[PDB]
Amino acid sequence: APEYWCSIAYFEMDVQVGETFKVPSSCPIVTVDGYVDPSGGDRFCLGQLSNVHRTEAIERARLHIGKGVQLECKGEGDVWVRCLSDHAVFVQSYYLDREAGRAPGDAVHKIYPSAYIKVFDLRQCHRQMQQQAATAQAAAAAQVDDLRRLCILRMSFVKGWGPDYPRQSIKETPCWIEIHLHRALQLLDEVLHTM
Amino acid sequence: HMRVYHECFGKCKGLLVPELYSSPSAACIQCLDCRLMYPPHKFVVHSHKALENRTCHWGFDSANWRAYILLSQDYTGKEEQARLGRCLDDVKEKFD
Ligand SMILES: [Zn+2]
Repeated sequence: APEYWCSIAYFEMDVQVGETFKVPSSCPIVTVDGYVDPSGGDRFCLGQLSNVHRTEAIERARLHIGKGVQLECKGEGDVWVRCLSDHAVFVQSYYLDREAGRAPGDAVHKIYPSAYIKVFDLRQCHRQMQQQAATAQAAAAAQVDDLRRLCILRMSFVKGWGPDYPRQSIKETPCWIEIHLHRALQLLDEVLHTM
Repeated sequence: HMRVYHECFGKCKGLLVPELYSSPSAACIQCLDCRLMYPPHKFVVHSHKALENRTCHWGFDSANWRAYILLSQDYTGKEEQARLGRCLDDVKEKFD
């Protein structure tokens, strides 16, 4: 159904660099790195992107996102991350938040070099999405964007962010990307129509 | 010889001394803080007080240390950054 299984938007600090890269379903795996190829079929290259606001300090971090990450869609819409960089990648996913054992959105996950972790489960998302939906339905009195956080992945490239680091939010990191899984987004647009 | 570092459960710096790495278990990296010798796979679980315990670590394999230990940032470009880099690759390629 989804012409593209996800669309990626790159950011350096709080400025979006480049156009949102849309990944086609014909491409399960996509690579996000810092090198040549100024085009991109299954390669979103950050090494040739302009940014007037870029600072020397940001350029330094861009040099370390070597081979970057590899985003892989399995089955209907489950996601996996492969760290091809020499430096860990920091991810933000409700999936890991749980699997880890912590509360909803209350953990930053450090994915190590060469690691290959699953960071998003479609079903768990669809279920959890219906839950909180009906939960809000139950707000009776007398006399929606909270749901798409579950269908989204945010990951930083060389700088972590959180209680253990000098950065409070991902928007303070030198280079990160926001990922909207389209299939999960459909279910969202379904859990509401169907609600 | 080799100025080395890693960013695992904190970070650490050290000295890789090629001539000492003559067996998988040979402590050939010396912490630049405690000055002790560490086998490549133990050096990777040695950060000094740098802690980092409110972040979930996924996929940390100590055996995957060849992806963890990197050449110091001490960029003196020219052909020393490349020469020492090539010698670091040799260390990695040896007992696998
Ligand atoms: Zn030490």
